Amino acid sequence: DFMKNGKWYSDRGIPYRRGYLLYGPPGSGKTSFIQALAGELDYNICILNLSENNLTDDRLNHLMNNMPERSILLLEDIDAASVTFSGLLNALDGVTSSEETITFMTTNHPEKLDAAIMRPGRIDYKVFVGNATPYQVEKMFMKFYP
Amino acid sequence: IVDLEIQSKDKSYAWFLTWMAKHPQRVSRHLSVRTNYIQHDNGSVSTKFSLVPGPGNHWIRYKGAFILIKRERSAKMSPFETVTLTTLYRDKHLFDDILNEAKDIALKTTEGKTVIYTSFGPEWRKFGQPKAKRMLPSVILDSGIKEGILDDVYDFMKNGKWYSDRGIPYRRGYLLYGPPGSGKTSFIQALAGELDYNICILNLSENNLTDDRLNHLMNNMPERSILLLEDIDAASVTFSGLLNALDGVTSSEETITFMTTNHPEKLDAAIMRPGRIDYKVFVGNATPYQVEKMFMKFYPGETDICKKFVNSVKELDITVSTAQLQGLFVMNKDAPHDALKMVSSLRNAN
Amino acid sequence: IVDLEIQSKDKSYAWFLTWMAKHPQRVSRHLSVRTNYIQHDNGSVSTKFSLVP
Ligand SMILES: Nc1ncnc2c1ncn2[C@@H]1O[C@H](COP(=O)(O)OP(=O)(O)OP(O)(O)=S)[C@@H](O)[C@H]1O
Ligand SMILES: Nc1ncnc2c1ncn2[C@@H]1O[C@H](COP(=O)(O)OP(=O)(O)OP(O)(O)=S)[C@@H](O)[C@H]1O
Repeated sequence: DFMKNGKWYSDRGIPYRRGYLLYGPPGSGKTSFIQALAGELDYNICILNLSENNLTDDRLNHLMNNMPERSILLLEDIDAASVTFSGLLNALDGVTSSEETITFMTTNHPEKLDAAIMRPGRIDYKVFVGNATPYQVEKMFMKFYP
Repeated sequence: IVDLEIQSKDKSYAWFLTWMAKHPQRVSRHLSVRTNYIQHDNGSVSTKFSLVPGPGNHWIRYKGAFILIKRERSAKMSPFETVTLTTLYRDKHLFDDILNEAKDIALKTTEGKTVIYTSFGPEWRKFGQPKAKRMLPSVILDSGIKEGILDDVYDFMKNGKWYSDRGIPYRRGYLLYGPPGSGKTSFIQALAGELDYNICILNLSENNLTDDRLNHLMNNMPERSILLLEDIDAASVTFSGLLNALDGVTSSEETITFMTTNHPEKLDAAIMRPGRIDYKVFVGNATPYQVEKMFMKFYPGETDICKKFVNSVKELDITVSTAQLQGLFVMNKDAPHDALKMVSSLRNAN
Repeated sequence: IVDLEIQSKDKSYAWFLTWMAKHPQRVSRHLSVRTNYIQHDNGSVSTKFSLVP
């Protein structure tokens, strides 16, 4: 729906940018699902590590603005947080924020994240990739033992 | 018998390069390649290229004048490093003409857009391609806030000499404090687009920033621009240096600055002085007026459905933000009934 | 038969540059460009330039 409705965002003056969050326990299939969705859309993942010390706010903004086309931004363990909190917030949703980009975030400790980062404008969709459930167990068994 | 000119690292430099590139009488003896992806809307996407001229000697027959051009880099280059352009001919009465045509090409691109400038050392530069204007009616705020701010800004811009005659610095500062996702920065964008000004975003938490660099940046801003300080409560810059820069001897003139916070309580009294922050506005959470007008914006014509939606929102008794409403309407795109059904989703936050 | 002088990074340096710039007998064989915005008060605003030597 987001990818198809391109002009609809512009006609109503919204930034054509969306962000997804997949929070859950470890080994729940989060990053695997990121890989699979990127493959399904034929997009290229642009992994980014914010805990990188040499990273700076200007470098961050340039990187998120000069991404290769047909790509998905990935921020594994966004709860880890030279980058600044305000700089990150403005980069995700702000004047310097880019356009026509999809970003995916993952955590095991969503409680650490504040309210501003979890704003709908920055994290539009949030999903709980929880532990295994009987449906998941059954379907995994069929996958491995058809 | 011949005359020449040099320029490097200047506003006209890129304008000049674009003007040379488009020109059909180019006799470029050295070429380059610029690869780019072409998007055929949602129909398809493919990759293409453009043979930008390379460094070396190039001839142009500009309306009866055989002009030679020379592009060369410094010893090295992608950190900033000087690149210069030269142009050779006897008569200069076509020189300014070429420069004006390059200006026109530059103006064409920045027609319905708002340029954004960023701080890189003691001077600014454009950040990325320009973005389309965020028209003010798209920005839904509480009653009278937008009108009051616009009236204040127009009064300030128009009354230029009045400040000087009475010995006041012709500089004004606005503050928009409120919860996240309340439309602050969106309103900044919209006002900048309405005035046709260019935002010069500045991050003070930047460690490499210094007081002298700060003063130079706020004094060498491009004209017809608005300074923006997102999250001024974040605070190598010094408190006294910032205070003097905003309102002090070294402070510039004929500038408009906008500040935003979610924690105005952190700010001290001196920074909130009227001379530095003349106007302060509370961009609070959504109110029934804002909810209604947002619904009309996203679902025009749906009046009764709006009435039921606002009644349900009131009955929910939640401190819903404007961005939450935008997200809900985006989920239920062109589906007012679905938005009414999912109205209960706003209550949850985690 | 001829005499000379040097100066660099001095109070008179910029003063000297301005004096050379205004002078009408300049035979400047090398030129530059200085772009600046001209404000016609509140009536209008436009961008112009000056070919500094
Ligand atoms: N839902 C799932 N579907 C398929 N394979 C899964 C799933 N969950 C776990 N796995 C397998 O177990 C591995 C661990 O899960 P991952 O998705 O790699 O990590 P994750 O904990 O889900 O998220 P992060 O970002 O790695 S903490 C995967 O690489 C798969 O081999
Ligand atoms: N009053 C509003 N009018 C229009 N759109 C709004 C409004 N409030 C929120 N939005 C939407 O939700 C997003 C979040 O609001 P923003 O204005 O970007 O952030 P803000 O929290 O208001 O201020 P900062 O500086 O980002 S903390 C906007 O980009 C719009 O898409």
